[PDB]
Amino acid sequence: RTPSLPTP
Amino acid sequence: RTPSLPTP
Amino acid sequence: GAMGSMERASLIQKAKLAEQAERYEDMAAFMKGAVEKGEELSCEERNLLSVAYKNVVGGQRAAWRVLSSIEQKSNGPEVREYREKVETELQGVCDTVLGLLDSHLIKEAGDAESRVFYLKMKGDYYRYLAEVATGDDKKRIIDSARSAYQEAMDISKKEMPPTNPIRLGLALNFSVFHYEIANSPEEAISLAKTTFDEAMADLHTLSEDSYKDSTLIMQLLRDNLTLWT
Amino acid sequence: GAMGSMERASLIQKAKLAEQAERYEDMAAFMKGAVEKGEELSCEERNLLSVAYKNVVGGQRAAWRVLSSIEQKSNGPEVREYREKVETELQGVCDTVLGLLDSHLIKEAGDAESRVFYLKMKGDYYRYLAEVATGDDKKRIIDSARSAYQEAMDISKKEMPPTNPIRLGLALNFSVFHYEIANSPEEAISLAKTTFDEAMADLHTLSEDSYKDSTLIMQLLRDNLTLWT
Ligand SMILES: *Cc1ccc(S(=O)(=O)N2C[C@H](O)Cc3ccccc32)cc1Br
Ligand SMILES: *Cc1ccc(S(=O)(=O)N2C[C@H](O)Cc3ccccc32)cc1Br
Repeated sequence: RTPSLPTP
Repeated sequence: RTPSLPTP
Repeated sequence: GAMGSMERASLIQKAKLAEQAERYEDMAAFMKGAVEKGEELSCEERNLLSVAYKNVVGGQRAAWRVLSSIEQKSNGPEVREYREKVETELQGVCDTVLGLLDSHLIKEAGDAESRVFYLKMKGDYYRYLAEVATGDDKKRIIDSARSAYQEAMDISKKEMPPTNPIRLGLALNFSVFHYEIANSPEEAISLAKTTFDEAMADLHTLSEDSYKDSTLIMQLLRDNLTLWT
Repeated sequence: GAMGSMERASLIQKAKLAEQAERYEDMAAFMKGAVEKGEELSCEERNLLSVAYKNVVGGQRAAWRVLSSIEQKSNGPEVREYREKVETELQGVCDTVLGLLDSHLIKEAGDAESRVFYLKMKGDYYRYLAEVATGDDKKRIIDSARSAYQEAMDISKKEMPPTNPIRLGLALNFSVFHYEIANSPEEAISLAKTTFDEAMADLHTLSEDSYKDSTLIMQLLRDNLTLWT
């Protein structure tokens, strides 16, 4: 499953 | 704070 | 919401505290409370909302995949029952957020920064529903995600420079949508490439801090393109 | 408990699933349900109970410390309010576990393995209450932790070899109690040293797998002794 925008 | 038994 | 009796400023301060304590369920409840006060959200407050719910749904999505994977590998009812439970709770969180966006966050968002940010969220949360959806209901969910993303893309293209982090994050997630949900890997790739290229041509205009922000997301685009090609 | 209508075997299977999904709140609720069926717990089931609640309270303890630390460093009411909220919820979880131990886990535990395991838990959960307690209430909480630990030590000394992982974990945590709660660093050190030494003299009797288990905990003892001396 490809990374979407992470949550920093 | 010193480590107690961890939860594996 | 039990948050009705608490000050907006206090809910915001408690949301910041909850972030620090890594208490994302509380953070979400606090930011829900804040939204329900009815005032528009600042930039910083929009981010608190985003971080709170992304953490909550991320945990649920991860739990869902583990269980769904066990369910498949076992081709007794407990795995399915429990996966349905997690799924229902995930859907509840998605519906909560979408409820907030629709009542009345999006319609009160006049500025491009605010509207694209919320429309992007709308796409993301329909996308999460689409991840667990089965059959024709799925088609409509998918169309709702695409329509929300598309509207946000159209605004960001008219109103924001190509290096804008929100425009870039939007394009990143919309591309993920194309790749993982819409079965359009070529659309995914084209969008990621085009977005990356136009941002790179505009990096020369940025300060050191804006450059750092933009390039961070540009790297995430390149990583996906590498994986996809 | 809403778990009354679910089979014991299903609650146990769902607890295992929840562990895999890293859903420790669910895991705790499932194991609570299982305990409330009234049957004694196996070894494996005791561990599921322990892991579920240790994860839940560990998150709360960590959140508590962050907030309490912010509270101190700021010598508005929101930090105190929210720390009290987290604290109350932690106390609720501790009281739940202690309620389970007292009704009727401990009193039905005939074997040394089961009784020491539950008495150890009792000590741990009074210790967590003591961590957040203020004044004279604290003294009684502290005495309850010590009395529970002490009874477990007396049984484990009569009934278990010095390399028994439960005896070792007990001694580890009791030592932590002495160091961090009871203001007896010398008692802490003596116990850790003595426990370590007697286990080491008995390692020769163990199989390769028992040796690996014992030495793992022996290392945790040595790490504390290094920190404390
Ligand atoms: C969807 C989305 C895009 C951009 C941001 S952000 O506030 O610009 N931001 C800060 C930094 O520029 C990079 C970054 C990475 C991850 C999350 C947020 C940011 C927020 C959001 Br939501
Ligand atoms: C308090 C306590 C002590 C020992 C165990 S255990 O089931 O023996 N165990 C397995 C292994 O021997 C080491 C270990 C490390 C961490 C947690 C459990 C274990 C359980 C418990 Br609770």
